[PDB]
Amino acid sequence: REFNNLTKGLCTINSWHIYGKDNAVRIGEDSDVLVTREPYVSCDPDECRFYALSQGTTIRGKHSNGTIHDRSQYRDLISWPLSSPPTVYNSRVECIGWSSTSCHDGRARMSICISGPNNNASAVIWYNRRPVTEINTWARNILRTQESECVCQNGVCPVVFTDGSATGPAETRIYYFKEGKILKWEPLTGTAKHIEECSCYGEQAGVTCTCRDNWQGSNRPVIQIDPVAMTHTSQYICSPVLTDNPRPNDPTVGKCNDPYPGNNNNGVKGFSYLDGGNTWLGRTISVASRSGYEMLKVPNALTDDRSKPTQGQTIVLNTDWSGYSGSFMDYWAEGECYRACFYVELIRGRPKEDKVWWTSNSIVSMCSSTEFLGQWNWPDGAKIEYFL
Amino acid sequence: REFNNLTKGLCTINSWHIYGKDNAVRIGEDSDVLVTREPYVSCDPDECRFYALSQGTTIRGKHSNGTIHDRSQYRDLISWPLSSPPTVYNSRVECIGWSSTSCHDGRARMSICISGPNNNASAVIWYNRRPVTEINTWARNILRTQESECVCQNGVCPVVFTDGSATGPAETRIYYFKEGKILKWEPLTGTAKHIEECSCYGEQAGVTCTCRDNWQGSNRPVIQIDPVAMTHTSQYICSPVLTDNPRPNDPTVGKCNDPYPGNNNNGVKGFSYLDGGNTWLGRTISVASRSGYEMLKVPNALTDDRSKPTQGQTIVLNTDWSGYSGSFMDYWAEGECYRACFYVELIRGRPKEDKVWWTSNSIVSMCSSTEFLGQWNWPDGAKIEYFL
Amino acid sequence: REFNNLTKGLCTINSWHIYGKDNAVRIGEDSDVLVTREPYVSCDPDECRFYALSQGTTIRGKHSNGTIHDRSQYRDLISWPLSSPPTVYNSRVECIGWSSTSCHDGRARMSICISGPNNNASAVIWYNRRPVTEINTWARNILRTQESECVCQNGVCPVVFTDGSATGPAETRIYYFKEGKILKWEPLTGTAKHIEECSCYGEQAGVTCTCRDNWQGSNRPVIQIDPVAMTHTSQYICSPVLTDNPRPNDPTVGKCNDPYPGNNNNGVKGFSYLDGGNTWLGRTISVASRSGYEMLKVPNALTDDRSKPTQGQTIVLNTDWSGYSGSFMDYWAEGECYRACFYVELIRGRPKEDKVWWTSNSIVSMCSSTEFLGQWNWPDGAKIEYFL
Amino acid sequence: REFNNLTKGLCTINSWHIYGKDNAVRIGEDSDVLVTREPYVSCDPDECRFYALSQGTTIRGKHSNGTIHDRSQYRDLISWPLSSPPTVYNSRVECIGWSSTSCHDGRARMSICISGPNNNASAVIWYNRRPVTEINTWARNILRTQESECVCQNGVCPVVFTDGSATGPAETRIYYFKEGKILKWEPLTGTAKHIEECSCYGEQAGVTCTCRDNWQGSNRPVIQIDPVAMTHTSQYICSPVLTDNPRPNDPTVGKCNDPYPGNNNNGVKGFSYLDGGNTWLGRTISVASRSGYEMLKVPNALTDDRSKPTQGQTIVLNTDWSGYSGSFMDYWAEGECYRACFYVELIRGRPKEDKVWWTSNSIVSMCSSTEFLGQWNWPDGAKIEYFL
Ligand SMILES: *[C@@H]1O[C@H](CO)[C@@H](O[C@@H]2O[C@H](CO)[C@@H](O[C@@H]3O[C@H](CO[C@H]4O[C@H](CO[C@H]5O[C@H](CO)[C@@H](O)[C@H](O)[C@@H]5O[C@H]5O[C@H](CO)[C@@H](O)[C@H](O)[C@@H]5O)[C@@H](O)[C@H](O[C@H]5O[C@H](CO)[C@@H](O)[C@H](O)[C@@H]5O)[C@@H]4O)[C@@H](O)[C@H](O[C@H]4O[C@H](CO)[C@@H](O)[C@H](O)[C@@H]4O[C@H]4O[C@H](CO)[C@@H](O)[C@H](O)[C@@H]4O[C@H]4O[C@H](CO)[C@@H](O)[C@H](O)[C@@H]4O)[C@@H]3O)[C@H](O)[C@H]2NC(C)=O)[C@H](O)[C@H]1NC(C)=O
Ligand SMILES: *[C@@H]1O[C@H](CO)[C@@H](O[C@@H]2O[C@H](CO)[C@@H](O[C@@H]3O[C@H](CO[C@H]4O[C@H](CO[C@H]5O[C@H](CO)[C@@H](O)[C@H](O)[C@@H]5O)[C@@H](O)[C@H](O[C@H]5O[C@H](CO)[C@@H](O)[C@H](O)[C@@H]5O)[C@@H]4O)[C@@H](O)[C@H](O[C@H]4O[C@H](CO)[C@@H](O)[C@H](O)[C@@H]4O[C@H]4O[C@H](CO)[C@@H](O)[C@H](O)[C@@H]4O[C@H]4O[C@H](CO)[C@@H](O)[C@H](O)[C@@H]4O)[C@@H]3O)[C@H](O)[C@H]2NC(C)=O)[C@H](O)[C@H]1NC(C)=O
Ligand SMILES: *[C@@H]1O[C@H](CO)[C@@H](O[C@@H]2O[C@H](CO)[C@@H](O[C@@H]3O[C@H](CO[C@H]4O[C@H](CO[C@H]5O[C@H](CO)[C@@H](O)[C@H](O)[C@@H]5O)[C@@H](O)[C@H](O[C@H]5O[C@H](CO)[C@@H](O)[C@H](O)[C@@H]5O)[C@@H]4O)[C@@H](O)[C@H](O[C@H]4O[C@H](CO)[C@@H](O)[C@H](O)[C@@H]4O[C@H]4O[C@H](CO)[C@@H](O)[C@H](O)[C@@H]4O[C@H]4O[C@H](CO)[C@@H](O)[C@H](O)[C@@H]4O)[C@@H]3O)[C@H](O)[C@H]2NC(C)=O)[C@H](O)[C@H]1NC(C)=O
Ligand SMILES: *[C@@H]1O[C@H](CO)[C@@H](O[C@@H]2O[C@H](CO)[C@@H](O[C@@H]3O[C@H](CO[C@H]4O[C@H](CO[C@H]5O[C@H](CO)[C@@H](O)[C@H](O)[C@@H]5O)[C@@H](O)[C@H](O[C@H]5O[C@H](CO)[C@@H](O)[C@H](O)[C@@H]5O)[C@@H]4O)[C@@H](O)[C@H](O[C@H]4O[C@H](CO)[C@@H](O)[C@H](O)[C@@H]4O[C@H]4O[C@H](CO)[C@@H](O)[C@H](O)[C@@H]4O[C@H]4O[C@H](CO)[C@@H](O)[C@H](O)[C@@H]4O)[C@@H]3O)[C@H](O)[C@H]2NC(C)=O)[C@H](O)[C@H]1NC(C)=O
Ligand SMILES: *[C@@H]1O[C@H](CO)[C@@H](O)[C@H](O)[C@H]1NC(C)=O
Ligand SMILES: *[C@@H]1O[C@H](CO)[C@@H](O)[C@H](O)[C@H]1NC(C)=O
Ligand SMILES: *[C@@H]1O[C@H](CO)[C@@H](O)[C@H](O)[C@H]1NC(C)=O
Ligand SMILES: *[C@@H]1O[C@H](CO)[C@@H](O)[C@H](O)[C@H]1NC(C)=O
Ligand SMILES: [Cl-]
Ligand SMILES: [Cl-]
Ligand SMILES: [Cl-]
Ligand SMILES: [Cl-]
Repeated sequence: REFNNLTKGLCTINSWHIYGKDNAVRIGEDSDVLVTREPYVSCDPDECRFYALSQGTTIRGKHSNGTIHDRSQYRDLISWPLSSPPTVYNSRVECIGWSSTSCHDGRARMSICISGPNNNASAVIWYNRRPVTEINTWARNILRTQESECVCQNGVCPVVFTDGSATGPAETRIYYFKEGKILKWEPLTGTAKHIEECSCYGEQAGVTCTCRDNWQGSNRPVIQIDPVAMTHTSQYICSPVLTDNPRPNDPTVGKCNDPYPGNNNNGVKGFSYLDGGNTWLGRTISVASRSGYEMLKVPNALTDDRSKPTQGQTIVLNTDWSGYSGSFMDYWAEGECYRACFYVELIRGRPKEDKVWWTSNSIVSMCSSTEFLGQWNWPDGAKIEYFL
Repeated sequence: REFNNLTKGLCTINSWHIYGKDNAVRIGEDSDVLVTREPYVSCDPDECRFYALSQGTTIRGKHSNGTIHDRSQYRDLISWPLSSPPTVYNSRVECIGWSSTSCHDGRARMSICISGPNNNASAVIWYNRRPVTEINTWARNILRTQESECVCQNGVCPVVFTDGSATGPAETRIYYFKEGKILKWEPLTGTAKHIEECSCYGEQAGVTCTCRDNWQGSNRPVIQIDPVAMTHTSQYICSPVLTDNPRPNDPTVGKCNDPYPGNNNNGVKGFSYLDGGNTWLGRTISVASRSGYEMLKVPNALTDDRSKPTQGQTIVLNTDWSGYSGSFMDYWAEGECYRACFYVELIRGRPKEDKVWWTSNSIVSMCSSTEFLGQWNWPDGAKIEYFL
Repeated sequence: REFNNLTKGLCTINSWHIYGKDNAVRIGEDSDVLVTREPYVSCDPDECRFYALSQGTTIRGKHSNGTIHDRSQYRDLISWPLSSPPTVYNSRVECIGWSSTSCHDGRARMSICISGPNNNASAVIWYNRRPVTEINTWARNILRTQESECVCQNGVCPVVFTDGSATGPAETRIYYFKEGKILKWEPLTGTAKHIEECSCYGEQAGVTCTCRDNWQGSNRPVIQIDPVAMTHTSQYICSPVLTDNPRPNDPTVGKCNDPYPGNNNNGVKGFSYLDGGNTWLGRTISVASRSGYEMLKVPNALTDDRSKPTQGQTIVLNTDWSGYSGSFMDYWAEGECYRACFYVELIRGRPKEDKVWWTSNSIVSMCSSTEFLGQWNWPDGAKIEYFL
Repeated sequence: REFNNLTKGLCTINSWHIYGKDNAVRIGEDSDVLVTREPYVSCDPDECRFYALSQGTTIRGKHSNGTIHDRSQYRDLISWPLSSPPTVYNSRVECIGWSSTSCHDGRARMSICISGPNNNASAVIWYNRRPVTEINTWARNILRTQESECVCQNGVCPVVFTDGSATGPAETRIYYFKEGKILKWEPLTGTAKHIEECSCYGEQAGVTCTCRDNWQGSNRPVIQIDPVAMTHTSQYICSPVLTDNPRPNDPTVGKCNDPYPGNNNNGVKGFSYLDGGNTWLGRTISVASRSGYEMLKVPNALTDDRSKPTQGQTIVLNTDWSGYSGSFMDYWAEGECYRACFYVELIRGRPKEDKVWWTSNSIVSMCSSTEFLGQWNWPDGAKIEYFL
């Protein structure tokens, strides 16, 4: 009944605890589980759910051949119950498309999916399970959005979109929606430039997004959004603890307003929680492939160009496949602070495991503890040989 | 709690955006999807659902052999969640039969199903999930109805039925129901010479139906119904943009008050939105077979016998199978106008793809935008070789 | 919120219309459909459902081998949505056992199931989904009940049980329940000589049951119950239109107070609607086997020992398998009378089709119309060959 | 809306009636049933459900291979409707891990799952479907809890936890939670210190738990908890009817304050209802294998070291597999007492049936009757040879 306001700060993060795990690929070896990728998690006032882009086929089904491809007519944003797998029978379609975001504002949920050919894509903004607003491509080259949840404050939900070639004229915009309607949009300003796949969280009347720089992948760009003024700033994480993938090795000194020299072609969606001495960064363990995942406590990573880890937690061993990662919180939990959470996408199949013809994932998710908990590791758990 | 009244006009149609798509044939290659045909979409105040006639078997089931046939004791009207497939586990039976319609009046849903042998069929009218009224065949020759949603105003829901020859004069009746009871019926009047499979929508306290003249016409008949006076008139779409299938080639001048000659004893369910300058027609791209689908902006198509397209949008390529098409709208959405929507039945299997022994379909659905959106095309997406 | 009272009479029955049909055997050929038998239908104030005894296995499962047998530890009373099949995934277990009844009193549902070995069986009486009362075997020989719905008036629900052979020591009782608690029971009085598998309906503050006399199968015994006084009477249907199976051929003159001499210790559960000139009897078409099903209008069948048919309706052809049949009505429908309904069990597999190792069924169900509707026939529709 | 208080005593137990049975291994031979072990039952105010630890795979799935192991990253606590099987499509995940407990307080449900490697495990405590509190391992050796439901009084829910090696000996604590927050914990005082797998019930403002001695057991430890004072006592069951497994043969005289001489370390989770002359003990029939199950009425078992059976009931034949057992009650039923219930885990596959590569279970569950009812036996019912 009331729109949520971001009235709390983050809980103290002393470690991370298991929150959700779906075991999708294991279970899908002998049940009707949809092929997916680009998962996330998002909460309503009364429920938290798993989200992803379906490929319009089961994993065992013959149509799973070809699912390495990102964009097709057969994809849809689906949601399903926390830690259940995305099955044909339990998965609810939010909207049709191959790039998405979604968030609840306290009264109802906004979901956004983009569909089309690369040169003629469009977003449809759904609100309360009905289409409300559409937005045509402005740069005619893969209009695309966060692939994780947005965040609202008093009914205003900023969303980050990008359109444009990997090398070409790109334009990133922040749209501000309320009940699925456009209040305002703005082109990206500050020092962060060639941005995508923003992972956002809200606290203390502000939205923080950690993104990916598509021109040089090393230290991540950050957007700080004021949802009342409908303004933003941008910058890079200064810490020499680099969190894109592939990435150079960690130097001694990082960069605050430019990317640290990195590659151009193909980073990874990732996230962080930037909160002074309560700062944690996530990254893949490998510097070159989407393998492993760990969380590192890096006090003042945002502003301190010499900042190094003072604590850590392994999530996924380096001998296991990871993937995209992103932030979410339960903005409707009890208590005096918001508990940081995140998910890691555990990609199985193509290209790394090319004895199968499909690509899919499962999900692991964690939230923060004020305790210093023991750590385990959380693999996907399926055996590729079983699918041969 | 209150009956819906058709108080709004249509939104301006500047383009069509993706609404829903179930990918049912793809998915059903390896999951328990029911064989269907004659699908449609209908909204309740709090939800929109897909509808179709089940064939009482899944697609991989051996009882899928013989499913090209229309009429059997194993068919039922089913609904399921929007953009999900019609599965054995998520499909709710509305009623039993092989010709149907369904609509919600704001307070509850009326569903109608006809069953029986060709010479002894009967309609059962359900309201609030209970049978209320039955109507026996009046001409003993395949009693049949819309195969897409009806429309209500202040509790009054007109429905079009036909009984008699598909290839000659037959007896069409317009029934007016409230709460599943018959308020009145009328025989068809106006200049439409033959009527089947009306596709209807409501606005400004009237219902417009675009139908199929199976006897002689390749232009479509139109019924316009006043649900307050409980009266109707009929004519043809005057436009030389002919919308049945098979059909002759578009002439320069159409016919308003008689069927456009050239093709007899055949046709396909279709629809249009006939709103002055805001008029759009749907059709198969091919003139010979149920392949492709396009929307064409044809100002005043209803009344103007020389009207040609001023804009268009491809929905399904002519290299892909289409099928029936129909109109629906969400009469309980927010805003100041009703947004026009339609679906296209994407038929797969027999008779065009006769290496399988079944006939089934998937659904694609679109709604109007006030923007000028980029177009995609939306095939069924399944590979027939996978079913062999 | 209020207990239902039986305040209406029966609608005029001029024909029967299709109500529900699950096509369960067809569908279960390639989906996870539970093996069942002894089905029925029962309504809540807001929903009608299908009920049956599960066999704790799917049809295609290897444990379907041996499901000809009636009594095992793996059976339960399950309910599921009208006209869906009983699947693993959608079936709700009401209670455990191999004989059942169930009814709603207007405030909550009572369900009764019996389990045990033949010499030591017991009923558990559940109300509002919790067990309330239990009753031990009184004759130590297959304590058993209706296998169709009971009927309630002002919260009193009579239920007929039997315990004992058709030979040895044996006793039928009518228990009167309120909120699952025993008010009173009575041993069978009247001219009915043995009794099982009663099929009941309510009207004008009375419950009429048509039962099965398993010593001699010809004309059916009938129990008439006053749920206010909690007393009853019994007699036989006088009509020479005989309705059990196996049965002798129809004579000229029937018997009112004894069975017309019939096939010994064999039977089928059946039903009738007894209402003067508005009397209809159901029966198998075959006099030898559970084959075909018809409805016959036999005015004053209860009291007129020469009454023959004035009207009829074929439900299942004699070249198709039938089974148990029973009565139910929607006591919470709109209008001024109760509409008579029935179901027929369509038994497939053993013993009549022994190339499969299983026994299961599907359901067809009809309700009365005041119109004279055309007739179809409603076979199960599965092909046994497909299961080989 | 209110916290439940334990204001009632136990009903008189004169026999046990069938309550629920899921037939999970039978059904799962040909449907998507999840592999489980460590089941139990727990009620909310409006529903009772089955619970267990999933193994993150179906039984027919290839990942069922290896499911003899207890502790993996692929386990979760799931719940599903009473007497349905735990399927991929109807199981709801409560939390992730490999040891659990769950209970409702009248207002919401608390669920505790522990995960981690043997030396670094942690509990997350969920309340109203959100994580609230975490507890790290205190002895670094398989932190572990009840594996059946907890009981609440006025919002306070005691839970027993164990950490430590069985040869340590191990340490036990009682935590007292309210709304998922720790009110208090205390170490095990008294005569029984080496305790695990507590099965609890509530009555007359106190909680009684029957457990497994992990040091030197035969007879079972008992903890009596006062949830208001948040204090406890401990002793052993004096009776010479020994209810662990393996165990020596029943002696004439038992032991109240020390374990009866028997096995080293290993045992089985079990339960009792200790209520003076209305006292019943559960045990496996077999002295050495998890085979069979029986209830024995053993007056004053708790306090009388010569007490022997005055009445019994076979639940599972000795020639059939059993497993864990535990107590639960419906604290929200009608009437003046709480009705004692329990479940038995029916283990199939490894180690006993090693011709399959998996280990799973089904459930049978019973509630007490004040009647003297006939007994049956309730096997799992699956044929292993079907799975080969
Ligand atoms: C990103 O996405 C974008 C958004 O989707 C996409 O843009 C869209 O592109 C599509 C594909 O091009 C466009 O869709 C087409 O729209 C056409 C209509 O629009 C054009 O034409 C009209 C009208 O033109 C007449 O009128 C004007 C005004 O007087 C004259 O100036 C013209 O010369 C012309 O006059 C002729 O016709 C008159 C009667 O109309 C006669 O009186 C006269 O004498 C002449 O003969 C113009 O208004 C339009 O201009 C406006 O928009 C354009 C952009 O498109 C601007 O450049 C311009 O400045 C204006 O703003 C425009 O030119 C449809 O006609 C077209 O559909 C036909 O073609 C397809 C095949 O392509 C057929 O499938 C379809 O059936 C239609 O053709 C059949 O039917 C007609 C009618 O009977 C027949 O004449 C024709 O021969 C053909 O018949 C044959 O096939 C039939 C089918 O099988 C069969 O049944 C018959 O029997 C027969 O065999 C199509 O829908 C779409 O609108 C664009 N949308 C927008 C918003 O721009 C963009 O491309 C995307 N980007 C990328 C990179 O992909
Ligand atoms: C049960 O569970 C618990 C709870 O989880 C387990 O305890 C946890 O154990 C893990 C594993 O050890 C710890 O994670 C590591 O944390 C460290 C940070 O902590 C260390 O450093 C702190 C800071 O030191 C600085 O300050 C001090 C004084 O101020 C000064 O002395 C020092 O020199 C420096 O200036 C120390 O404060 C801290 O000490 C404290 O904690 C100790 C226990 O951890 C305790 O003994 C102490 O007494 C004290 O209280 C401690 O020394 C992270 O640095 C580390 O992360 C690095 O290592 C992992 C591999 O382990 C790697 O994957 C990470 O990426 C990272 O290393 C890379 O990045 C570095 C930064 O650039 C770079 O230097 C490295 O060369 C390396 O980079 C290379 O690889 C990366 C990745 O591939 C690549 O990108 C690069 O380019 C390059 O090739 C871990 O996160 C947990 O914190 C700890 N938790 C707790 C609460 O204790 C416990 O072990 C479990 N028990 C059992 C039995 O198993
Ligand atoms: C479209 O749909 C419509 C609607 O469904 C279809 O029309 C329906 O058609 C069916 C099929 O014919 C009819 O069902 C049969 O009904 C008759 C009863 O109606 C007839 O008899 C009435 C009574 O006659 C008596 O009284 C009158 C005066 O009252 C007197 O004149 C007369 O001489 C006699 O003494 C007549 O009133 C009635 O006439 C009326 O209706 C006619 C329409 O039918 C109309 O033309 C007339 O103008 C008039 O208005 C009519 O003549 C049932 O008797 C019959 O049931 C018997 O036969 C079937 C086989 O068809 C069998 O399965 C039944 O069990 C039963 O016969 C067995 O039992 C008898 C009693 O013991 C016994 O005598 C028989 O020998 C036989 O016994 C053997 O078999 C059984 C079973 O296996 C075994 O147990 C025994 O031992 C033994 O071996 C049918 O139910 C419908 O009533 C009719 N509905 C309507 C509204 O019309 C229409 O056909 C469809 N259209 C198309 C084109 O397909
Ligand atoms: C229809 O269903 C109904 C209802 O369910 C069926 O009726 C039920 O029938 C069963 C099976 O008979 C009964 O269960 C048994 O109950 C007895 C307890 O009752 C007996 O003992 C009572 C007390 O006896 C003592 O006191 C009296 C004086 O008070 C003294 O005289 C006597 O010598 C003794 O010292 C008697 O009061 C009681 O009699 C009453 O009831 C009778 C009917 O049962 C009736 O005839 C009488 O007139 C009177 O009314 C009765 O005789 C349990 O003891 C028994 O459980 C033991 O036996 C089973 C094997 O069957 C075993 O599995 C159990 O563990 C247990 O035996 C083990 O433990 C003992 C204790 O330590 C030990 O001493 C045993 O040697 C044995 O130990 C061995 O095995 C275990 C496990 O493997 C192992 O751990 C040890 O190390 C060792 O190796 C049964 O539970 C039901 O109570 C009864 N219910 C009712 C209401 O009647 C009916 O039969 C069904 N009808 C049909 C047709 O099927
Ligand atoms: C939320 O915060 C805004 C400030 O921008 C305030 O106007 C609004 O009243 C607050 N919403 C409530 C009362 O929940
Ligand atoms: C709907 O419109 C009718 C007139 O056609 C009017 O009488 C009725 O009051 C309206 N329904 C409501 C209550 O919205
Ligand atoms: C039902 O009938 C009884 C009398 O037999 C009456 O007292 C009771 O209140 C009635 N229930 C209603 C009004 O629904
Ligand atoms: C439950 O009992 C407690 C005693 O600890 C009491 O204080 C509280 O008021 C009771 N709550 C109720 C009435 O539900
Ligand atoms: Cl592998
Ligand atoms: Cl193909
Ligand atoms: Cl057959
Ligand atoms: Cl076996």
